[PDB]
Amino acid sequence: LIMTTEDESVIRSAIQTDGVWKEYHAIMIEEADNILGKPNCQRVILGRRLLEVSRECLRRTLLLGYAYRMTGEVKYAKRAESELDNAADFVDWNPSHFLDVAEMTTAMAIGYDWLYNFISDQTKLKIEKAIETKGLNPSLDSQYNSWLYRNNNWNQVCNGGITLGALAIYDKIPTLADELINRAVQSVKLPMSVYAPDGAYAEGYSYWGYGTTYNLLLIDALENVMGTDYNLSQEPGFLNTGKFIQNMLLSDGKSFNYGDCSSSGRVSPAMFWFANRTADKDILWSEKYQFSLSSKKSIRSYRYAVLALIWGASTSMDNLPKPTQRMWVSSKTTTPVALMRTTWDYQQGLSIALKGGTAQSGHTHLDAGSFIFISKDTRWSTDLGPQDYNSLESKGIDLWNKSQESDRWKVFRYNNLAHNTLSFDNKYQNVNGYATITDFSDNENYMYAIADLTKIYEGQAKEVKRGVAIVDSHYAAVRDEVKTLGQPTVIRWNMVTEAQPAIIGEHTIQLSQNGEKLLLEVESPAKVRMKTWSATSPNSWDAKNPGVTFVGFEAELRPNTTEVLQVKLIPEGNFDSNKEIM
Ligand SMILES: [Mn+2]
Repeated sequence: LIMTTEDESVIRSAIQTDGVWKEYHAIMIEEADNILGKPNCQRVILGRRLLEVSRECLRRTLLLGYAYRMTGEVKYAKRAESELDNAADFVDWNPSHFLDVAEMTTAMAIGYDWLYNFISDQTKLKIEKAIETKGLNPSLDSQYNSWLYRNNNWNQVCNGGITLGALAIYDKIPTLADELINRAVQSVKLPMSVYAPDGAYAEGYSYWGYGTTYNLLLIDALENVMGTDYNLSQEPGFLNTGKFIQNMLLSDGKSFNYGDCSSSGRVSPAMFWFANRTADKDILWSEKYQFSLSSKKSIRSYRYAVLALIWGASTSMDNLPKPTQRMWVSSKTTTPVALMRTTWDYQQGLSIALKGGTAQSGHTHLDAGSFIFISKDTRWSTDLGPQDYNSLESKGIDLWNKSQESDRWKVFRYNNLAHNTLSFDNKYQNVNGYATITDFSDNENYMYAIADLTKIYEGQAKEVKRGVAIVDSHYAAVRDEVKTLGQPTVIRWNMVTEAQPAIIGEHTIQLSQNGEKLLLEVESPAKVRMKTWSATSPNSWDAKNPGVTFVGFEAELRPNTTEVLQVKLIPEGNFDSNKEIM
């Protein structure tokens, strides 16, 4: 009857006092028109996966259906009904890879509910039976539903898709549907526990949308049909996970792209839900900027684009206050992060992101202790990000083994020799160590956080701590306290930069970028060998890294001694001359 996720009341997209929702809507109606001139997806298995067709059917169902619902032009409805009917006759939805079934079921669920009055009786029946026999019933088979007992995002997507389908046809199957809802409400607590206690998401910015979006489809649908979410939104830390994503976009408007994340943010539809339910325009400030930044194509391309309107068109995007909190931290979590800027005006002020963590979780690099330093519009200290699969997975595989000798860590972009952290005698980090944020402060003239990296370097050093600070909102300090073992060891302070480097002294490097300059000043230890390292791999499978250099220094440490490495990254201005306590 139009009940599941965009309720007939929630057609407040109709009001258009807001320039964002106006342009966003027009981007959708344009992409809806483009799918009109496009044939139905065929049933092609791509590497034992149907997932791309299932997302495309969902994406097209969302656009055509949202287009039809807002315009009335049955050219949209006839197109969608031709997609739904074509896919409802797919032999199966590839339960071998149950995400395929989860997203196809969601497509069928939303389409059937949004076009119910238009679609025909043959296609009503056909979708009802398709949902049940190709989606709902395979999920009862233990050959296919082992995600029910996992805490990964497969649990979120599959419990979400299966529930949406069951609710879409609730009146045709009420007691099966009741069993499925109860099962989803209990099983989905497993993935929701990774958000506790602060809303941190271990794998980071670019893996957060997929499972969080389906987690919110599930919550929104239960509220719409059952009138309650069964407290799922109250699971600890989940309501604050928007704030995590809000602060994971740093001052240059790009992501803290640790591990396999990509630096470019996007407009995140799930974000508008959290902004609307925590009554938080600060999320809207950050999302408004991502829209300001995004291209028309990336909004068109994104399979959940329509949800941005559904969840966000309730709030106006004009005159947003400026966010005032300058620091967001989470320590009791898989990948601890400390995220600080001096201002929420993007491309201004300073910002630092620091990360602890462990290499054993998903999509990791050997980057414990790594940081990001942005000044104004310049990310002076960066992270190379991933090298995408199969460009290595042909000759010498297991890019996903996490153990200490894994070939994964032998890829140039993945070990600590290529991130903004330490190494000892060119050795890899301890892949089993775990690090968090032991201390931090919000003091706006001295914002800082400290990470204990002792387990990160267990066989290499008796103790390692690192602090980062933004001093007097003007420059940055990185102070490492290292207690050595029994051997002389050569420590390497690494930093990944896109700036042009010059060694201008015996403990100073000067970097140039964007017409500006930054000083890399080394106050300790007393004697240091300034260095630059080629960011080009000697192995032909490692992607090339143009415009990138590694900068920093080497230092021989004495055994059984407490040594201190200390670096200041000084932008242009009028300041410095300070002390070295921490
Ligand atoms: Mn990395």
